[PDB]
Amino acid sequence: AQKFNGLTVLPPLLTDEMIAQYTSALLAGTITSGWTFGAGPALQIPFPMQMAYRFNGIGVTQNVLYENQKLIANQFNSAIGKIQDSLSSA
Amino acid sequence: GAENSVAYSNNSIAIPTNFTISVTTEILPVSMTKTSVDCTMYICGDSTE
Amino acid sequence: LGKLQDVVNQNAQALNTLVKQLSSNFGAISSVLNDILSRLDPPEAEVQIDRLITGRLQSLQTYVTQQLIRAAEIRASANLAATKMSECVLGQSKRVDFCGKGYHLMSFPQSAPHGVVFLHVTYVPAQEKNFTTAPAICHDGKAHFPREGVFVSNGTHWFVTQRNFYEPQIITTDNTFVSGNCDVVIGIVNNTVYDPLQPELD
Amino acid sequence: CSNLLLQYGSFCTQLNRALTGIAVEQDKNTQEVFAQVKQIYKTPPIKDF
Ligand SMILES: *[C@@H]1O[C@H](CO)[C@@H](O[C@@H]2O[C@H](CO)[C@@H](O)[C@H](O)[C@H]2NC(C)=O)[C@H](O)[C@H]1NC(C)=O
Ligand SMILES: *[C@@H]1O[C@H](CO)[C@@H](O[C@@H]2O[C@H](CO)[C@@H](O)[C@H](O)[C@H]2NC(C)=O)[C@H](O)[C@H]1NC(C)=O
Ligand SMILES: *[C@@H]1O[C@H](CO)[C@@H](O[C@@H]2O[C@H](CO)[C@@H](O)[C@H](O)[C@H]2NC(C)=O)[C@H](O)[C@H]1NC(C)=O
Ligand SMILES: *[C@@H]1O[C@H](CO)[C@@H](O)[C@H](O)[C@H]1NC(C)=O
Ligand SMILES: *[C@@H]1O[C@H](CO)[C@@H](O)[C@H](O)[C@H]1NC(C)=O
Repeated sequence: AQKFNGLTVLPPLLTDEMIAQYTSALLAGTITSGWTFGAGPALQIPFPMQMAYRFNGIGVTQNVLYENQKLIANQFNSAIGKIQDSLSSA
Repeated sequence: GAENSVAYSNNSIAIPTNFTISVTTEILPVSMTKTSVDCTMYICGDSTE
Repeated sequence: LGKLQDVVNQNAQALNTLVKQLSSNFGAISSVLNDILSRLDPPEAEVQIDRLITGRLQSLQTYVTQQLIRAAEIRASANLAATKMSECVLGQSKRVDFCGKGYHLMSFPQSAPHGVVFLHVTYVPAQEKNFTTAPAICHDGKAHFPREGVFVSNGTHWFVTQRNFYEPQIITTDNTFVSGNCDVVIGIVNNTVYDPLQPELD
Repeated sequence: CSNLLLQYGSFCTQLNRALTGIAVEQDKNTQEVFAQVKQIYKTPPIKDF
């Protein structure tokens, strides 16, 4: 170790469990409320409506998501699989 | 924080019906005191050596 | 105020430590350089003088390094404050959670000693109501989608209201657009559209 | 060794204060990133998104 010569290491205030809890809370807020919880009280919304809401922010009309919702969901799942596989391969 | 759960459903939405105008204070320092230090008055006193 | 007090207390304590450094001998036989000159000859007391010079140089170098790091931090904070002024004060910033918690409207800068404060004006909702929503409305096989609002229902009828306020309105053509057929959305509801041109042509 | 360290006790004061400030800044860095919300939102048991 590196502590035998008086070079003590201070433990962090927040453990990894608390950081994981914070990240999970942020994840739940961003899938169940979008951005309402980040600027006030959390408001319930369906995820397809939130995805169309994000689509409206980039100049694409919301009518295109619901026509090919399965395609976008499959693309999202494949991208999640791809990043999970790439991170396992530093 | 407060352990609370958000009711989620595929056909449930929450539309606010009222608002409150709030004011948030943010403190930001932009400057500090300007000091000048010279060796001849600090390191030396009144001695030429 | 915590941010404005640290930048003054740290500088004051650094100045106090600089003053305290002259009260130490740094391993010599005296602290003041006049005492060794008065009690010892300059040819012999040269090494004590040089040791005092090295100690004072080290203390001054450490003070200069600390002040440079503090000045870098102050420069970063001043850049942040300038960007905050130019965005939240000289206009309305679309960056969420940058000009305060909530939907920013404007900010009012105020003078502060060796600093600046911003009185942001946010927009947070207060009361909300649960509603049943549908992403599309099937009128005559043509799916209607809201232009800027969202379809809501109070249990019996349907309306369209904006995102951040509840303003119920009758489902009409002026705020909805058609796209494709009806059998494309996984979740749709049956309803009718006002079409306010029909009663006026009679 | 300790008796000659009183001639440089001020230096030890600056070093200890700098390390304490570094530690408290490291502690404050995590609070500014992850503690954005003060309410812990529970994941709903329904996974049909
Ligand atoms: C929105 O919230 C504001 C703030 O509470 C409400 O204003 C209050 O209304 C009550 C009853 O009408 C008054 O007794 C208070 O004096 C009001 N307070 C202020 C600061 O004006 C307002 O009524 C709410 N609006 C709705 C539609 O519920
Ligand atoms: C849901 O909204 C509808 C539309 O506003 C309500 O129906 C109206 O209710 C008012 C209130 O008494 C009546 O004066 C109108 O004659 C109603 N119109 C129709 C077409 O029925 C309805 O009451 C609301 N329901 C709830 C539970 O709030
Ligand atoms: C919404 O409307 C559509 C069409 O008006 C309904 O679809 C019809 O359903 C009946 C029996 O459920 C069938 O006999 C028809 O052939 C269907 N027509 C079409 C064009 O699909 C649908 O059932 C309605 N949904 C609800 C919940 O009432
Ligand atoms: C709306 O109703 C649901 C259950 O029907 C409940 O979980 C939710 O908290 C309610 N929302 C409000 C704002 O009362
Ligand atoms: C919402 O999800 C429930 C549970 O899977 C399902 O029974 C219901 O049909 C869904 N409604 C819509 C509109 O998709």
